[PDB]
Amino acid sequence: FVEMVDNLRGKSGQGYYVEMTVGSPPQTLNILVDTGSSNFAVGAAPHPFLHRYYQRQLSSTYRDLRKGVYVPYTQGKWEGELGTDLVSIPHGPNVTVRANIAAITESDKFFINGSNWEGILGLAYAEIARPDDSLEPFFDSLVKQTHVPNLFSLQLCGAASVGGSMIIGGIDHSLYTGSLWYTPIRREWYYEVIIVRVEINGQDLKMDCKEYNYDKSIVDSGTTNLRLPKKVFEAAVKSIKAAEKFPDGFWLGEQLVCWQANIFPVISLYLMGEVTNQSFRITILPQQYLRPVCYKFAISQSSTGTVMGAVIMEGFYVVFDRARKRIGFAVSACHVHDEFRTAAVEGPFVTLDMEDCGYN
Ligand SMILES: CN1C(=O)C[C@@](C)(CCc2ccccc2)N=C1N
Repeated sequence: FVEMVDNLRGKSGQGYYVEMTVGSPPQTLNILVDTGSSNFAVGAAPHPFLHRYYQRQLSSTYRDLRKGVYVPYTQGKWEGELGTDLVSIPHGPNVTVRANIAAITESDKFFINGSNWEGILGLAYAEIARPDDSLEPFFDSLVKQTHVPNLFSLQLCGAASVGGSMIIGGIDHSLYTGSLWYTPIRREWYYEVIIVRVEINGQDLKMDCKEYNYDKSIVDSGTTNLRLPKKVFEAAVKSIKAAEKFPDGFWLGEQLVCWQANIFPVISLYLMGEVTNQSFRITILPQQYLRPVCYKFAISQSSTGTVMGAVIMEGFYVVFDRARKRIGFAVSACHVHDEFRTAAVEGPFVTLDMEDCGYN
């Protein structure tokens, strides 16, 4: 799939985007790749931060759905008008599908000033689509209208500019080393998974595993940080500082920390495996959670559950195997390492009562 290799670009902190075309004749747009939502939504009016925007009036294949959507978040919000149109991915499979598109007509704290993308491709499931689950997500339309196999994979490489690969409909073995290990998608809404154990520096947190997934744990290409429930976060900071100059605000991501150009440990998440009582672990390095910015501590707290963002994903090739309701992780070919260590994916381990780790 050398076709699709290196089809992702971006800037540090501003997400990964893929080029797409919309409409007839095709309009080129850069589109944020987001496994944490399910709407395909594109700027459709000259907001001054945008390099480009969807112009429905130019498209002979546009169809108005005559319904608007209001989409607020914790930070920003956007509003738009729903329609369908023909959509392609030039450095993707060789097909053209009719898909839902939200023409964004008004937004606040959503688009990034200085960024080079103009829309968002929500790759998760219909259940969290707005305004509701009848609004078929793009990838569902893609698979339903073509012979493209029902899976995609992401290699996020993070270098100011970043690159990566989104292999649509398959897997490229050049993008990873060692073996793929799979964890069950617990429910098709977000890409939800279950953390059964957490280690730092090899020693374990010894918390009720339910604390790792309150009230969910997801895989999200649209988040930068590893985001942990507060309880989990504090223990992780304790263990990590243990492995100095520790201003409290820094851990709270309230301030920045500057060193000059090992006292930080590896971090292992054990994920629910495919077989009863079997799990595996993925291990990241400080090079994943210390983000060159004066590095920012890229582990943060949340109230939405655990989120495995780019801090987790830049260490791994991640396979979103929707056909088999599962997500695979393998050591990424592009991840940043030493001559001493690497990120790791290892198994099998024996972990009992894994179902109990899921909040409900
Ligand atoms: C974490 N997350 C959101 O808060 C909602 C969205 C839709 C925001 C995507 C976004 C927007 C601007 C910059 C980065 C990511 N997707 C997410 N995955």
